[PDB]
Amino acid sequence: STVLSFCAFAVDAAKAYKDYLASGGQPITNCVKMLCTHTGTGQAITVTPEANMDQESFGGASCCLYCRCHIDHPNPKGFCDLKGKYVQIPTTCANDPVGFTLKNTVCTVCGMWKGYGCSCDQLREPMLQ
Amino acid sequence: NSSQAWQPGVAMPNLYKMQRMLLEKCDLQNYGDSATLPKGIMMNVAKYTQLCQYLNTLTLAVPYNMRVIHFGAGSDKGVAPGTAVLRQWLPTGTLLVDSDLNDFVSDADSTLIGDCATVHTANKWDLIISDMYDPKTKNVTKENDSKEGFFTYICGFIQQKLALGGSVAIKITEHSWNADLYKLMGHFAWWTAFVTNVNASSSEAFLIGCNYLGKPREQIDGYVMHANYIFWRNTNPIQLSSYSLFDMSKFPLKLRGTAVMSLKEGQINDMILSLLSKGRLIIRENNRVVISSDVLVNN
RNA sequence: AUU
Ligand SMILES: Nc1ncnc2c1ncn2[C@@H]1O[C@H](CSCC[C@H](N)C(=O)O)[C@@H](O)[C@H]1O
Ligand SMILES: [Cl-]
Ligand SMILES: [Cl-]
Ligand code: NA
Ligand code: NA
Ligand SMILES: [Zn+2]
Ligand SMILES: [Zn+2]
Repeated sequence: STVLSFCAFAVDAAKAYKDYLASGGQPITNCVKMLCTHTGTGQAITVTPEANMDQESFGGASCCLYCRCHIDHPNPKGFCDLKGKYVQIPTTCANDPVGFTLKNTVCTVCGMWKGYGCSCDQLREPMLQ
Repeated sequence: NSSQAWQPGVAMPNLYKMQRMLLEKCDLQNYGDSATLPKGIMMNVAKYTQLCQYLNTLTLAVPYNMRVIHFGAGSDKGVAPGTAVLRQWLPTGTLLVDSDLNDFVSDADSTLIGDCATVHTANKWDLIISDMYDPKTKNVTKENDSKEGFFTYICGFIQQKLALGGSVAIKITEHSWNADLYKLMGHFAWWTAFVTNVNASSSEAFLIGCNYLGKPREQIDGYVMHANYIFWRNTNPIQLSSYSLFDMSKFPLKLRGTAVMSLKEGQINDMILSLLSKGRLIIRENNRVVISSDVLVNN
């Protein structure tokens, strides 16, 4: 009742990390990068590494701020969308996988990251034979 | 030699297993040396990738809903690189449980923290992987005798919780070894000591037992077999190589859908032993997988 | 043994 009211105003990992990077703090290290062909689908979160030529595949749990800090996940069930799966991160952002998974969202339609693969908002292509 | 550089690693030739060598120091020509790992890849991701690449060439039983348990899955980094590789290698849906003495973040379905001696399970497993290594072994060395810490637990776990047809990959070193574990290799249809090419500068090897028969097909003296292992490492320098890490196209373990049967001990004739030996049969019940970690209660 |  009053314990959950206090937590929803105090402990906020997402903000504390974004502000920690804003200060200039070193991003979380030891994210587990996997060996893969780099000829995958390029989707955001997958049951197996699916990195394309423009991405790196990492073990999901090692890239989850909540898993890495040993704190509860921000949802009722406490379910993790990364743990047990593989996250594809653009090579240009592979230096901070945790920061990338927090600041971006997965397209519920194509399954690509918003602004890093998802082309659901581009104009309609002329039909091809 | 040369052609070994493109393999994931080197398996102990069978002739070494038939010798009667006296134990002595393991002295590697390239001790300590490091291999060139691909950019941003951890040593244990490379090591487990080569272990799995070699396991792909064996007759592993691979049923649906396969059960794998990984001991010594943690690291000073607080993550589980080996577990991430096992989950990549194993078919999707495979139950993967990992464990370590220290807390860590894992991709396994379940993680148990504490001494492996505190781990219980009423279920049988299809594959047991162990990277356990006692820090005590290194810091303070001593006469190279058989070690009895977590190795006594693994020997017991293999004899009671490994399904017939199941396989194991247990990490050993010059000083981290157990005579009873070598004796148990004689309870598999086949076994070897496998050295990853990325860690060939270390006395480390994985003792691989392929297709558990639940009884000795060969009487093995563990003290002599470890001396044979050291003789092989001392007379066959393995070149450090990361070459096999660059081709991951045939990496995933093929889902063979190996049959699982709950046969009794009185229904294990020579016909069944033959199927277990080719990785065509798993013998255990298929009950709900239940695991636990004992908690020491005190004020 | 966690290059
Ligand atoms: N008795 C015991 N029970 C459980 N874990 C043990 C143990 N003795 C040693 N270990 C564990 O063995 C591990 C060796 S380092 C393991 C590295 C890990 N496989 C990786 O993927 O990087 C250590 O984490 C240590 O905690
Ligand atoms: Cl050498
Ligand atoms: Cl001991
Ligand atoms: Na997989
Ligand atoms: Na090494
Ligand atoms: Zn998480
Ligand atoms: Zn989209």
